[PDB]
Amino acid sequence: TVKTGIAIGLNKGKKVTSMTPAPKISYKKGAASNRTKFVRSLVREIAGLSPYERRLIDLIRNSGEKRARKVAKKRLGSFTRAKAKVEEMNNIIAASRRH
Amino acid sequence: GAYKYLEELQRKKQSDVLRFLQRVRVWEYRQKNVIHRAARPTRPDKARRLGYKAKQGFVIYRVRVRRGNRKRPVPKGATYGKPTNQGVNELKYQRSLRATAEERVGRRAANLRVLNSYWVNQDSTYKYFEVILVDPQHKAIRRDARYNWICDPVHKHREARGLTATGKKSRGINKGHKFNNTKAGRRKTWKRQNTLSLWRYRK
Amino acid sequence: PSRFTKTRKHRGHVSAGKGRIGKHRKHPGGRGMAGGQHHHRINMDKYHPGYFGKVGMRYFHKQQAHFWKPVLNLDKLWTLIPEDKRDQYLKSASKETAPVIDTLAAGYGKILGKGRIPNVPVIVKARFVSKLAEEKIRAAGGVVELIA
Amino acid sequence: SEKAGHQTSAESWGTGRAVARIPRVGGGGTGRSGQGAFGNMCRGGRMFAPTKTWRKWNVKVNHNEKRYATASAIAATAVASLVLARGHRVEKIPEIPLVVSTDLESIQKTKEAVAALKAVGAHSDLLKVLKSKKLRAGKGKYRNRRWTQRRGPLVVYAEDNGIVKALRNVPGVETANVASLNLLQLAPGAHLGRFVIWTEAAFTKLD
Amino acid sequence: AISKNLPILKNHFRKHWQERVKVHFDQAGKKVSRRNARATRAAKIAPRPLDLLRPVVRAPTVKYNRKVRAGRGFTLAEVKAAGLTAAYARTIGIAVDHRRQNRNQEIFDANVQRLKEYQSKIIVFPRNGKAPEAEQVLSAAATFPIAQPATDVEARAVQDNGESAFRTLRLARSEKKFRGIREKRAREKAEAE
RNA sequence: UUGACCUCAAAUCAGGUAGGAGUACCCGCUGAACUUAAGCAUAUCAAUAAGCGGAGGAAAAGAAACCAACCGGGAUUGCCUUAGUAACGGCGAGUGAAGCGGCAAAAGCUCAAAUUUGAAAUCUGGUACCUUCGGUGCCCGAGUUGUAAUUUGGAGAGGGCA
RNA sequence: UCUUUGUAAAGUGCCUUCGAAGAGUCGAGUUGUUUGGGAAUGCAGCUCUAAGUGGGUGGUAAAUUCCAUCUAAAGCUAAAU
RNA sequence: CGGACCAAGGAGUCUAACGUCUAUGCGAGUGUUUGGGUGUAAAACCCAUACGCGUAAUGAAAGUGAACGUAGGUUGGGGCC
Repeated sequence: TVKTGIAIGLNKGKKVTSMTPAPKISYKKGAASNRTKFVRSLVREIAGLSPYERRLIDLIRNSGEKRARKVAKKRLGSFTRAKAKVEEMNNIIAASRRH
Repeated sequence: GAYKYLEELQRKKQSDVLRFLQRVRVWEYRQKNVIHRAARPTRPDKARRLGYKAKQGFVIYRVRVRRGNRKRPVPKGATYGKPTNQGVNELKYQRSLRATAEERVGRRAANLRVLNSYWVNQDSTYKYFEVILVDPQHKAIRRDARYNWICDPVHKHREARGLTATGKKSRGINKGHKFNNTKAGRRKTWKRQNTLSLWRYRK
Repeated sequence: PSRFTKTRKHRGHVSAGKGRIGKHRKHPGGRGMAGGQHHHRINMDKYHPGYFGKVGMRYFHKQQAHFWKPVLNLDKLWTLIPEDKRDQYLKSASKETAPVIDTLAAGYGKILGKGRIPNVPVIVKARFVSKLAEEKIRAAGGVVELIA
Repeated sequence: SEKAGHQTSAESWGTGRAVARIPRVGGGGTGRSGQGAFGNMCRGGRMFAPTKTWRKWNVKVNHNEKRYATASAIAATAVASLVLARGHRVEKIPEIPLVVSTDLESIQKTKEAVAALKAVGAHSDLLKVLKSKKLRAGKGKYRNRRWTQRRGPLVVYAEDNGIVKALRNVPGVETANVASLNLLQLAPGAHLGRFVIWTEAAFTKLD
Repeated sequence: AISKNLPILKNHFRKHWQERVKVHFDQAGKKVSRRNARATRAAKIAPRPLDLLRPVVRAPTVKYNRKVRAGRGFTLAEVKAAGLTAAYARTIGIAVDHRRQNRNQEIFDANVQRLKEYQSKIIVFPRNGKAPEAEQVLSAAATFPIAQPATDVEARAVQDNGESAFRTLRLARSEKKFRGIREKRAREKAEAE
């Protein structure tokens, strides 16, 4: 987004011509690679399932997703991680019930 | 590449396969000594990524440290002083149990340099750490200049000064605004900020 | 120096300028700002009113770079153009050849309007400006554009 | 030393012992036992207000003040009254300021350097030094300040060619660059009118 | 303790500050030692200019963005645009920085013409053969002074349009302040038909 | 029965190494109280003294999970400033940074995560010799639960094309 | 001098496949200490315990939505001090 | 109450931040001495960039921000005409 040339506002600052340079390889540390997705899929197959994650799966299928998100926030750190884990629990429930 | 599989497998600590391995190995390390020698690591993935190469001159010990707080060693629970210091229980040791683990191992093997350490197991009473050590006078470490930095005479007893990763964590040595008291050491900053630097022509 | 102090003039006199009755002690009224609400209340009410209390809201992590706004008044606006070109620019007030003033280059953020620039067209580059400063610049024939 | 008067473990005996309340050295049987310490009035105790390193030693002067006093000191060298009143032998100097040729600066030997100064009239002021070589009054003579003598002429040059070496061993003379003009040389003892021989190039660069 | 009409002096000396007074008597001694360290460094690495070449970067924050200064090192894009390897640039006395990125054309242009001037002004001694008789310029910073960028002509014409640039300041502050509530109003007016 | 492997021993085995001193400075741990608050309990003293452990000519830190909100800077350290400021505090006594700016000094990098798999290519030790702060030859071991080369995120690897 | 030293190393331009990056660790709760750090700055104990276009930070807690900036939980390193 | 007597030592000092007053230099600016160059060498000399304080206040803050006039009128006002 271009600036405004004035000292205050949404886009306060001098007009400059950028380059949009070559992106760094970092900013991609959490990028999922093909072998790493393969390893995590195999590890999920052989680890079985966690005791709180067993509780989370029966909380999804019986007591509600809002209740399970409440429990997963009590288990993990915050709702940014509770929502990720409940979505992961929803995916592996749907994977267990498909085919 | 098996260590890629080993790392994600060992992250699943509440998995049934590794909880059973936790249950068996917590008994085995209980029955052994407090400080003993491990001939090969039980987490070779963690050893490789912490610096352990499986060549002679690299030593692995295993150590248990009693968990919990640090009771103040005052007689009969009485701390003679102001009421803010009267607490005896609920007092927490500033170094981690990893740092205590490396300290006791480094005293046992005073001839070896503590490279790193890592958590392997725990119970109610003990926490178990496999501590990586090197022989600084072994010729495989004095040669092969990737690892000959640790036989330099400033790196001896680095675990007793806080130079290892547990010590670097416990001293708060990180870049950030969260670590303004402890950037180059909290006492170095305290000297720098409490000295009255007076010049020849006074400012 | 030591020889021009009154300690040398107090040699011989018993209390050294401090009194027989009063008997100059270590800290007779307290230490520092001691008793500013109890026994130095009259001092802290007469000479420093406003000492005790939380006025205002707390501003966490203040950097003075955000509050960087030094002010240049209009009577000091023409100091910016140097004296080798100042007389050539005051005389022959020309709209086509107007002196530009990079006010930010010296380091004044905001131009204020304390008044009476000469009737010349002057180009003013600003980060901020006041209403009366612009009206007097408009009255002189100049223009204000904004820079950042 | 900050431990001086405090390498002692003297404790006051209190009252009830018919001696003063000063801290006294404990133990016994040494002569030092029972002796007062830890006070300015006591033998072996610390001084009152022990001298600290963080006392203001060097004094900041404004640069315009330093140049004002230097220009006043330079101007006082051109005054025939202030040079004579300061204690210099300029009764036979034909013109103040005494300006000599630039070839003085190229002098390599002290033997021709003294003959140059005697030729331009600084012979009496050079003889005023090395006849006044007196032993210093006081304790400072065994603090590497053993001999006092008067300060003779000053020789101001522009470009060095060997005159600073040639006048190093002559007593009382000092050689100063025309860039510097040290006020400690131009006004010794805060007294105006140092006898100064200028060279022609130093006089030209003084413009 | 509190006497007379005096300002409240917050003097922080209630600790044991006398144990930690550092008085710099060695200010003249360190300056001589620093010049001796510079002299023995130049004797060690003759005839290189004792410091690397630093870029012309723009200072951060709104207080100091009017002035350029010396950077830590040139970027990877700046050194590549000059036409030399970054490892090769380290060996020939150009400081290169791997975390500073290029997002300003005139700072990029000033830095690459600084690199073009540096490569034109230095020579690289051959690895084999007789090195040429070349004198040492002791200060690369004094060789390449940093000039402020060109802003405008000293005099120009007046563009009087009456657009009321104080009202431009007042309106831009207002539409910055009221953007979110107006967007929230424009949201609820859209989903309520 | 005989050979291993794994683990744990032993030996006045072969070769090594650690302790202790000093401790001014440094790295941590532990840790007060006098004091001040005109009392005193939070606070202050002070994240100090004492104690304990550990180094070196420096140590530590150190090439961002940084600062910032700028037209963005760019490892760490130190100094001048920030600043006695934002903030903390029976908001009392008092405590109290950091970014920027200028300067000094400036130096950057290395592993783990990839199969060399058309050849463990790596290393310690012994023995013999020589041109000995070591090298070569041979042998026994270590090592495939991974030692070398190649890569360290700024990138880098594979596959052609010149 | 080179039978030691070119069935050698290093870099540079395309295009394509990609791009592996550190776990009782981050983080959350609580406790104690510490900080200028104030719905909690750091550290530690206990309990829970991550993810991979992820995670941390952006000095008011929380939810939602972006943006910016880095790449932790592995390691070395002279000088200015 | 202290003092038998005598000799020596012996008690408002230094620093940081300032307040009033005075002196000096410069004066809408001022301050070189963090540092650099130079030096006869801890002296002296010279120097750039910032920064400090001042030239603008006010509000808790967002913010705003000082000529109707011969910079106003009245009264007194030294001195000058």
